[PDB]
Amino acid sequence: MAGRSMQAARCPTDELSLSNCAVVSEKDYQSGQHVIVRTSPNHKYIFTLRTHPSVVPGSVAFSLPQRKWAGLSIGQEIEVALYSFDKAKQCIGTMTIEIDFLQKKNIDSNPYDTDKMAAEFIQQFNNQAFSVGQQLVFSFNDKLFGLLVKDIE
Amino acid sequence: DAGIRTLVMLDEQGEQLERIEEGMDQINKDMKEAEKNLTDLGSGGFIRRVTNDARENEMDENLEQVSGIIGNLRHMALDMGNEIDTQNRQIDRIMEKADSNKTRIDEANQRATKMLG
Amino acid sequence: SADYYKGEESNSSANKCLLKVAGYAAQLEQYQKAIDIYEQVGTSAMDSPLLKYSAKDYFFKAALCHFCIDMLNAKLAVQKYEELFPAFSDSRECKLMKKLLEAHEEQNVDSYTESVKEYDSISRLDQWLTTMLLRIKKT
Amino acid sequence: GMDTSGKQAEAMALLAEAERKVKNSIEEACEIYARAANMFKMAKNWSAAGNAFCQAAQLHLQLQSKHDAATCFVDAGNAFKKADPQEAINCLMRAIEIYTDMGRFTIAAKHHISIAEIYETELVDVEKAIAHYEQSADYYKGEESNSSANKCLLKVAGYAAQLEQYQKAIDIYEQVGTSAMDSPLLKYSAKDYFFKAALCHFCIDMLNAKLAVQKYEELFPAFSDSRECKLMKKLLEAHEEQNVDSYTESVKEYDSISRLDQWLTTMLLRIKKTIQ
Amino acid sequence: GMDTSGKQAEAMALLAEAERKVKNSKIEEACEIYARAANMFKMAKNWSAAGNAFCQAAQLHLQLQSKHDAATCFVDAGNAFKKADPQEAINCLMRAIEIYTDMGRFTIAAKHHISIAEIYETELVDVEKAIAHYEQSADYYKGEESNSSANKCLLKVAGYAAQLEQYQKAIDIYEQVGTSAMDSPLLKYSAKDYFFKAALCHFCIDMLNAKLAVQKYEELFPAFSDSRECKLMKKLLEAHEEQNVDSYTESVKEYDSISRLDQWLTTMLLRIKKT
Amino acid sequence: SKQALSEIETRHSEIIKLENSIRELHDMFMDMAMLVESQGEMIDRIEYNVEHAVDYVERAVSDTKKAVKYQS
Amino acid sequence: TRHSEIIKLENSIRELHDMFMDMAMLVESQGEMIDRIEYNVEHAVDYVERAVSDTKKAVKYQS
Repeated sequence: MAGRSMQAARCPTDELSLSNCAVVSEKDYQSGQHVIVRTSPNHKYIFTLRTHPSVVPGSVAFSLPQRKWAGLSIGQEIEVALYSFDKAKQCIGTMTIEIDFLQKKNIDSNPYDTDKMAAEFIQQFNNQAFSVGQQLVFSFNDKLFGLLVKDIE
Repeated sequence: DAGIRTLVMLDEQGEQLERIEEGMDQINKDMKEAEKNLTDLGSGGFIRRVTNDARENEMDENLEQVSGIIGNLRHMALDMGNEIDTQNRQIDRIMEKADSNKTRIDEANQRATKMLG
Repeated sequence: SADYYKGEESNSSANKCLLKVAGYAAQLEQYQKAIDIYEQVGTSAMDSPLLKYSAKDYFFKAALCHFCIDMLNAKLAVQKYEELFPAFSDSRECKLMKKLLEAHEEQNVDSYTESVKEYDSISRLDQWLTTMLLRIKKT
Repeated sequence: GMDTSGKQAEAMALLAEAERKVKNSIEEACEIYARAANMFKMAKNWSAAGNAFCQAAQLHLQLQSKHDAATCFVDAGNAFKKADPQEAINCLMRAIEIYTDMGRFTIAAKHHISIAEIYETELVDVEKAIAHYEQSADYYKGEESNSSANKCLLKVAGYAAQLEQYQKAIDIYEQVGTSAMDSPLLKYSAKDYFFKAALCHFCIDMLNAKLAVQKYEELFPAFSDSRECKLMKKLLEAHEEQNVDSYTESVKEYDSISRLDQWLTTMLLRIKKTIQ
Repeated sequence: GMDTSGKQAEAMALLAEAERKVKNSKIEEACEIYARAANMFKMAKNWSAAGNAFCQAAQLHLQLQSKHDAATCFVDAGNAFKKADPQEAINCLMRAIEIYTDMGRFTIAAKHHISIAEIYETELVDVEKAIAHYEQSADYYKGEESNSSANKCLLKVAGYAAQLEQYQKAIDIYEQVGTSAMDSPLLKYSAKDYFFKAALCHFCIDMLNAKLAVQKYEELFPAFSDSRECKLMKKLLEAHEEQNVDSYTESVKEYDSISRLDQWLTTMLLRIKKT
Repeated sequence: SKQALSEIETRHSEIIKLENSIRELHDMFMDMAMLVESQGEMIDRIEYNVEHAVDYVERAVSDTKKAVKYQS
Repeated sequence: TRHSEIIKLENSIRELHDMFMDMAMLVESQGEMIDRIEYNVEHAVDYVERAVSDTKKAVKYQS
């Protein structure tokens, strides 16, 4: 609860990298738990935990979008403290997000149903931490998009 | 000018140090003799004319002088540095001599005190 | 004090004592004593590597003191001083007095004043040196 | 290591021997106490060595000795330097009193400097440090040691300007600059002192600073050519009109051309505080 | 070369005469003539036997009621053995140091400690023991407040720790020395080298925290930026962040073009770049 | 031209650093001169003390010689 | 030509800086040593003065 030292690790599975969930080992924590990762006195990032057997104990695995947003480094030392969301105040009502393709090789002009986009975003990221300005990768119609959180309500 | 003054002062200090060492040696010899008698009593270019370069000639002369001055100061600094190491060695030698002389006088005083009782 | 120091075999202080004596004496408008003491100090310090470079200043002082005697022998004195110490040519003092003599040869005070102003601007002058320069100007 | 335990045991045994010898009653007790304190110091237990040294010094003084007792007291103060500054300070004051009694100006000045250093580094006090530095400067001036006295006076003036009113700092800086003007080697640094004086004058008032810088320019002709005088003139002109932006621009330019001492920045900020 | 044979003959004759005299109050004369014989043998340039005879004379003096003469003879015997069996010199200097500390002479004791450490590390291969001697000398100097000697000992031990892969001790010592230099009005400029050395020590441990270390060095001492050491450090950081070989090679060539790098610095840089 | 003047400014960029380095050396020279002067005065004081000590030692030696000659 | 002169000047400045730091450390050490020797010689002269005064007074009292 007070916070424990941890070593940043590589994301174990690409599917969880797409899910943009903080992947940890079974012994470190339990799947679905919410944590705050302290990288410096001024750098605290709220993540959602998703345990996997392949993660070595004592290490916290991060995906590339997470490292980009938080400026993490493979093998970097951090602190992790368990936290519980205040659903009475912190429940998200609306999410206005800006989306920019991560890959420029396969940029397309195909139309996308934004309703299905929102539905899949909620389904994949239900009960997960999101903050203004956060960056992640979202898979829709098997296409990767770079989502940058703009406004929350 | 500061360099030159430093050099001359170092010279004077070295001579004075030699004088004091001689004095200490004389002190030691005389005190030893006195103690014994008492016991017995019992190619390139700095210019670039690209677009006339009328404001680059004076810089060259200043740079030339500075480069020459630094070259001379290199040897000058080496010469001034050479003396200090020798002075420090002489200082260590006088350290030893003074300690020895002090111990001798102390032991002589102790012997003088102990002879009566 | 200098005589006592020489009698005590204590060197490196008689030279400075004589230098200060000459500097003081030149104030009272007595040149022969100053010239003799300055040349003695210069010849004593010429062979010492530590003071050999500084000997140039002594020669310059002697030349300045000898300048007031007469220009005819002053040029010869400068030439003689240059002859015995060819490295003296490296010092800017030689060219400085050469330009001053060139200006004085035709009573051109403007050139001498410009040279003195430039020398002061590049480096500060001593009170004794400034006094001698003004006295030469009065000529 | 066994060294510490052995030295501790030897010190205890020697203390017991000296106590027994004095109880029977004389220099043997003093020597035993001194040796025990030396072993204590060897053991790295800086504490409790000062008591033994003080006992040895008192026993030695019991037979009218003053020199060995004074040296032992100085050594005890050195031992207490980090163990307990309170006792080191007391021992150093006692040594100063003894040396003044025997008329040792140099030793007294050295002890006055050491006490000021300890006060400024270990304890929290500047007025006491200033007084000790001034006393040491006076002693060394009496001993014709002008360099150290001038250094101490400059340090005191800097402390006063940093914390106290500037009249003492102005006086000390002006006197030091005037003295340096005659000194050939150190005449150049007089510019910095006059710069500090002008900057300090800036704090007192604008017109006073203008008059002071004009007087400095008149007294020292090359001060006109100095960059510091130009900066002070430009800064006074800008502050006369209540223009903070030009003040900041000049400060930044001066810092860029040459670094700062980390105190000139503080004085510049303090001056700018009242610009409004 | 008849001079060496003549000196040997004279020294052995003097030693034999000293032995005869001592065999025949007598202790003082025996010790004096034995010291003279040892001096003559030393002039004879037979270093091993000269040192043996000098140490024997020193022991005989120890037999007499005298301490300072005994310690002087011991240190001279140690110097004589310096060019002989190092163990005998080590033992003699250890006994001399013990006697000196018995009388409270810190300076000579620490000098002898440094001398024995130096002879052990230059001639023999065991440098770790010399580390202990250097640390003891540094502690003694700190007790005596000898800033110069203690600083030299700390720098030497930190350098040897860095050479021996003791990165943390070296970095701590360098940081402490640099902070001490910066606090004093003088020596603050040399602090840059200590920071650079300390940063190398840290960089060899890892590359991720090198950014934190360089940030600390920059903000703590902003003027450190002007030093080309910080420029080289950031260049090395950006070079090693990517698997590009040319970057660090051209960086080291550019830095070496100005001034030659020392052996320790060169080997440390090559080690860090390789790994 | 724009490129030519950009190059001229780039060339001038090093002048400031060189000037700072030279002023650093000048400050070092000024400090060293002060330390040399302090050492000189201290050595002169020590030499005066040594002259007094040797004079007193000579007087004491003369007195001891007189005492031993008369007593003996 | 510019590179050659610039690098020569940089090497000269570095060498001068190194030797100046060396002599600065040496001068600080020598100043500490001389500060020590002043006190040491003062103590020695005081002690010898005390001893010789004791000797003179004792011999005068005894004779």
